[PDB]
Formats: sequence, structure tokens, C-alpha cells
Amino acid sequence: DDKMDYDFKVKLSSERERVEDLFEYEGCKVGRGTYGHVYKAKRKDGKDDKDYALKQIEGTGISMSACREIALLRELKHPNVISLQKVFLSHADRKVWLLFDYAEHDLWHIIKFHRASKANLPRGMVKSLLYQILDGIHYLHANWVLHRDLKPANILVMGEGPERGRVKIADMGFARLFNSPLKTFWYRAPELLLGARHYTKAIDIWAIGCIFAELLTSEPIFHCRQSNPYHHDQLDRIFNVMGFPADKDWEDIKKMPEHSTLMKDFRRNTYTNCSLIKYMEKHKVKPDSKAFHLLQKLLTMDPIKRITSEQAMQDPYFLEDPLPTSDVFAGCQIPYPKREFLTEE
Amino acid sequence: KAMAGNFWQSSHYLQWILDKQDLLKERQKDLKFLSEEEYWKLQIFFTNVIQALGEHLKLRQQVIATATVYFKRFYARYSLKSIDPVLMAPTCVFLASKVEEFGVVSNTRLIAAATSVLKTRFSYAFPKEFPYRMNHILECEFYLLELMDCCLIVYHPYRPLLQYVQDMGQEDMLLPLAWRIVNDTYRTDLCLLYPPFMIALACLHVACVVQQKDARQWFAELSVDMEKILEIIRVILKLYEQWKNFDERKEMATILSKMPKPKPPP
Ligand SMILES: CNC(=O)c1ccc2cncc(-c3ccc4c(c3)CS(=O)(=O)N4C)c2n1
Repeated sequence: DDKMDYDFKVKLSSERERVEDLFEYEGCKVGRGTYGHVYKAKRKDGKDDKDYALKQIEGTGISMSACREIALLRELKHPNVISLQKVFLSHADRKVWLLFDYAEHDLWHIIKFHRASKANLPRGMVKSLLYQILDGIHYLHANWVLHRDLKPANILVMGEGPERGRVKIADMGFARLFNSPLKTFWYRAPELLLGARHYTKAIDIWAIGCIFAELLTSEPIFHCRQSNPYHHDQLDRIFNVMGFPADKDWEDIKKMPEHSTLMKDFRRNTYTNCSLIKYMEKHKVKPDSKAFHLLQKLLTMDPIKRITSEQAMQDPYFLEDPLPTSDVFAGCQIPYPKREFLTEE
Repeated sequence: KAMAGNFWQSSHYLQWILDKQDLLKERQKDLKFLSEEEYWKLQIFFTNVIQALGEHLKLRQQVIATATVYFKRFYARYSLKSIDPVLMAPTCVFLASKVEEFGVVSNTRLIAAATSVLKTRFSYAFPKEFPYRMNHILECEFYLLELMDCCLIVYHPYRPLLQYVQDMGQEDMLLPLAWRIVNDTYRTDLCLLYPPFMIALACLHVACVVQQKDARQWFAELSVDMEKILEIIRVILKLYEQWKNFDERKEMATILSKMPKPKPPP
């Protein structure tokens, strides 16, 4: 630029921290999605020997998505929510890099390890995971921050290191235009499928209910094969677990946009034998346990009758032996493998 | 609503409530070319530029305020020499808009708004048309974000003001005048020096004095450093004396020619 000060431009150029100079991450790509690219990284100017995560954001410039992610992570600080450590802006290629502490594990990979093995574990690990998840979402909700995309894959867990066995919530769905769902269906609340125009705290809590069922059974509770928000098969699967909701169960269901569609497609008679009690009984979970009664409150059909994260944390489940621990693994050896390195091509 | 209750652990509070003497020391660079009166006249002018940009684009007041603060924070650190503030002003509106979630400003709409606003509402200060293309805004955006240390969530006095007037029960009587007085505080450094809620109490105090409402016991029922509130009241009252004695339209051509200018390369 001619009308930008040359001395100001070269001084800032002399002083700028460039990501390629500071970290080693070549050939250490560990994630690739809509979000862009994620690399496991070590620091070159070696003050510490910690592993870090480097997110290069999809596209260029400052997207509204990128902007809200930066704006919010810049303020949010809590042990159960992933921390932004630094932000590198690369002017030449117009790419944005974010620095986080590295989490070796997550619930997708962890639960898939139990699925694999058991097909051929520490007490309070399920309880601890649930508590720390509820603590993390509570922090966000209290700051009027919704997640909007909560699933096992974005519930990370720290490997060996000083924060051993701590949950780190990540990939918060920052930027949905007009806070709208309409602009895997397994974790989505029945209101979303019936056409709800906006995301809510209650929608986040349903997803936690689904993750809790999944930690207990090693099975996605609303598993379902494979536009507008109405999805027939996903509703059928919910009704196979929960049963079909009565008027007394969900008074405002009439107010949903896809209620006429539901009535047209579904009959109460079909699901008369079904209930969460029987589903959990079939997956070897006791219905008179405090574990079950909390799950039942998280997976309530009517969103206004779903308990808050605050009250879930207050459940006497978390006062029953075994207690939650800060280290989910409770000092026991981590049997889960380290992450796998991906390619550029 | 995002981060509403977190001011006391926020990046605004911990990095962007500055010391007055520190602020005045970094300003002395630009006071080699401008007087203290002329520099303030500059600030008042560009606050009106950003308001005008916001109104054209149909942004709500809070988004405009955030863009206003982005501007102030930038020039609290760096010279007017650094980047042309004709370019910075729409860049701040543009970055601030992206912090919001309801609707997006496009590129051609921003450059259209910058062009049209300066030609129709500010041709007393600018003979030639807005010369910058979109990629200039985009280059400038990166510098803005970096040099604000990625601090994008700004707290403003409007939210506490709404809370206070409803506490009194004088929304019809006081709110429009007090909200207007809050708008005027952005013609000053107040947002760099005091938490938002203190600015709002001061603005509501002045609205009471102008409308002759007695809230001596309501204000007494608060727990707050009243010396600091009076400090802010004095700044508001001094601003209205400048306003009186400042003809923005007659003066800004001459002042904008005094502004130190970006050095180009060889
Ligand atoms: C979109 N990514 C992030 O926002 C992010 C931010 C900070 C991180 C710190 N540490 C680790 C990850 C990590 C790495 C890989 C990986 C996952 C997470 C989930 S996954 O899809 O199962 N997979 C292969 C991180 N991810």
C-alpha cells in the first residue's frame, strides 16, 4: 500500500511471529474437515516440551465463522473448555492459525476402542466424563454461549501430561446465521427434527443425554442409517427407544412446524411397547439406579421439561460412590492409542 | 448477550481499560502536527463518520459502538500516520459486523456505503472520492485484528443503562435522553478509561439534571465510587462546550490537512 506508512509496515514485519518459524508440524496433520486442518505440533524455540494443536482455518480472509470463533475463545476460560493460546495471521496466504494445548483422546475414539475390544472400564470414569462435560457446557450457557454441535468427536480428553484425564470441550459451532438450524442426525433433539427455527440450551442438553447413553452402552442410543429439518427415520428411532409422546408429555408439540407431518406419518399404537427403561434394561443398565434417573431427565422429549446443566451437576448420582475425579482415568494406565497422522493428498 | 456477565474477567477490562497518563504520553507523537483541541476535533469527526457508515448499512447501535471502540483502541496505540483513518473507519464497521450473527455485510455493500457516505454526507471534508478498493479493506482488516490482540468482544454502557432506568421506573421520561447522552460519550475517551456501567450512571445523572428529576436518594442507594462518576460528568459537560465552539463543517478540511500522512516507499 502507498498510503500505509512504510516504516510502520516494515517494523511490524520485522516483529511478526510467523507460525512456520515457531512450531514444528510438518507431516503431523491429525484432523481434516469443514473446519480446515489440524496438526499436532512441538515448539522450536524450546522453552517447554509440551504438545500443541494448530488449526489452520478453511478458506481465507476473516470469515464470520472465524471471527466469532476468535472473538469468543478469546474471552472463554474454563478447565473443561479448550483454551486458545495464540492466534497467527499470515498476510501473504491470508490464512488464520489458532494455537491450542494438545488433547490425545476423545469420546468417539475412546468409545470405538471399547466397542472393538468388548466385541472379541475404571469405576467412575463414565460419571467423571459426564460431570466434566456438564461443568463445561454450564460455563458456556452461563455466558449465553451455546455449543450447537455437541457429539463424542468434539468432547476431547487430555492424554499423559499435567492435565491427565481432563475433559476439553471443543469445536463449538460458532456462527450459525440468525442462530438458525435451517441455514449424523443421531445427537439432534426432537424439536430440531420437528422444525425448530432456533438453537437453545435445551438442545445442547439432549446431546449430552445421547452421549451419556452411549458411554453406558458403547452404542449410539439413536443410531440410524445414513435439506429441510424433518427426518422420518431418525424420529422413528427415537420413538423406538423413548415411545411416542403423549399430549401430557409435550403440550407445545402442536406449536412445532412439522407436527402435521408427524401426525400424517406416525401412529401411537406402533410404539406402545417401547420405553427408555426397557431399552436400557436390554443394554444391561439398571432402571432403579441414579445413573438411569438422571439420563431420563436429560433425554426428556419436551424441551421446557429438560433439566439444565446446573441441576444435572446437582444430581445425587454425583454424591453416590464412586465420586467423579478430575482425572477421568483415576491414575490407571491409558490403554487408548495415540492419534494417527494423515496426508496432504 | 454473549459473555454478558463476564466483564471483570474479560479482555476489555484486563487489557483495554487504560491509564490516562499512558494514553496522553503515546498521543504526544501526533501532537507534533495537531493541537490537543484539533486531535479531539479529529476524534469527534471520525466518530460521526462511523455512525454515518453504520446508519447507511442499517446496523444496530451496539455494532456501531463496537466499531467505534475498535477505532479508538487502534489510534490509542498507533499514529494517524500508520494507516489512513479514511480506510480504517469502514474496516472497523466491517470487522464489527462479522462479530454478529444475524445478517452479513457483503464486500460490494461495504465499499458502496463508504463511497456514498463520504460523497453525500462529508463532501465538506473530502474533495476527491473514496479511492480504496475492497482488497485494501481486507489487508487493513488483518492489521486491525492483530494490533487489537484479537480482542473483539466490547462491553458498552447501553445494557447497564436499560437496567438502571427500569430500576427507577422512568423509562418514558429518561431513557431516550440518557441513551442519546451515551451516544455522545463516544465523542470522548471515556470508553478507554472507565467500565461501561460507570459511564451509564453518569449519563443518567446528566439526564436527570437536564429534565429536573430528583434521584439523589436512588443514586445514594447505589454502592459506587461517586468521585469517579463526577469525573465522567465533567467530561460530558466539557464535550458540550466543545460542541458549541466547534464548527465541524468549516474546520475539518484544514485539520485533515494538518494530519501527519503515511510515508510511501522509494
Ligand atoms: C476442529 N478441531 C479443533 O477444533 C481442535 C482444536 C484443538 C484441538 C486440540 N487437540 C486435539 C484436537 C483434535 C485433533 C484431532 C481430532 C480431534 C481433535 C477430534 S477428531 O475429529 O476425532 N480428530 C481426528 C483439537 N482439535
